[PDB]
Order: sequence, then C-alpha cells, then structure tokens
Amino acid sequence: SAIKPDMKIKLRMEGNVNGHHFVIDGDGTGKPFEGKQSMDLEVKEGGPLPFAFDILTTAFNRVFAKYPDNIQDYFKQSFPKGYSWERSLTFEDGGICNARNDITMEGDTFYNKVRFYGTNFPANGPVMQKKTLKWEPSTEKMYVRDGVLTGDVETALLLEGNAHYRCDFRTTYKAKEKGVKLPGAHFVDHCIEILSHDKDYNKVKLYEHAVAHSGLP
Repeated sequence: SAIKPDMKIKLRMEGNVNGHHFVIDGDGTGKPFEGKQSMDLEVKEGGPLPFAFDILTTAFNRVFAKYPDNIQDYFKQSFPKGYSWERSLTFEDGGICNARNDITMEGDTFYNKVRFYGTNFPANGPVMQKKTLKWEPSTEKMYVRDGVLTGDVETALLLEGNAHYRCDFRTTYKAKEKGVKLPGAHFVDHCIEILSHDKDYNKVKLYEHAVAHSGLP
C-alpha cells in the first residue's frame, strides 16, 4: 500500500465567484482507511470573501472514504500517480459553477491543485448575502457513464430561517494511470462540517467523514 494510515494534506485553491478573485491555502491530516480528514484553510488573497464560504467546502478527495472489501476502491488504487476530478454544481436559483482538483502524492502528503469558478448567483440570494448555515449530510451515487466513473449528489444548504437551498453535483473521476479498473455502482455517504471559523471566514477548520456502501445497513 502506497497509502499510509495517516496522510498529510497540502492544498491551494484559486477561484472566482461572480467576478471576485480569491486564493486559499489548506494544511491538514487524514485517515484514508477510516474515511476521516480535517484541514486548516486560510484566505491568502481577496478576503474578506463577499460570498458564503460554504459553497467552496466540497471542493476542499474521495481517497478519504472507508471502502468495504466487496467494493473496488478506484481512489486508493489511483496512487501513487494520483487522479483528477471535475464537478458541476447547479443551485435552484440559477447559480452554477465548475470545480476541478488534480491530486498527486509525494511521500506521506497529498497535493491538491484546486480551481473553483462560480457565476449567475443573484445579488439578493443566500450565497451573495451570506445566509448559509451548513451542508446537510448527503449520499453520492457512484456509477459508470460512457467509460467514466461518475458521482451524482442531490443535496441542500440549510439557510437562516428553517429554509433549504438545493444543490445538484455531478463529479467525473479519472485515474492518471490507464487500466485502473472501474468499480461497480455503489454509494458514498458524506458528513461535511465547519468545526471553527474567525469573523469573516478568513480562517476555517473543515472536517469530512465518508463511508462507501451498497445500499444495505
């Protein structure tokens, strides 16, 4: 196993949401086999961010997910060469973006080159007014579509005032190494949370727990 029980995480995101440019650095640790990771995020340019930090967080690696013996682990088989993913997020009020991560490994560290581009968010909407509280726990449906491993998520951000703001993610995953065998269809349950933050979310601690299953208890 190229992958140790304790891996470090290094991360730089460059992005633009509704024109606003920003650069964010990440430093964290994770237990790939337990499906748990936590990282410290710091806005380096464009702070304070004039949009809800929450829209970024699923962009800050499915190598951190507990996979049972009876499901092919595409992600942990992708290393040490690594893999990329591209995501389109579609929000109920027309907000749309495209995120991509190119993930590499050097010794005991995952390096993440992340790009995040959002547009079409209404000025008066919860994202540009900062009314989001958190992502609800999700289930990612994994299946193969024209020879590409694809994950679908139908989820929502909880807003101030008991309201939900609906998300649809589609992610395409691709190993760098030709001939990493595709898995069969399956599910990954996700638990993403902001553990702490300063006034304007210039510093954020982020935690994710993920578990792969076939649908049964």
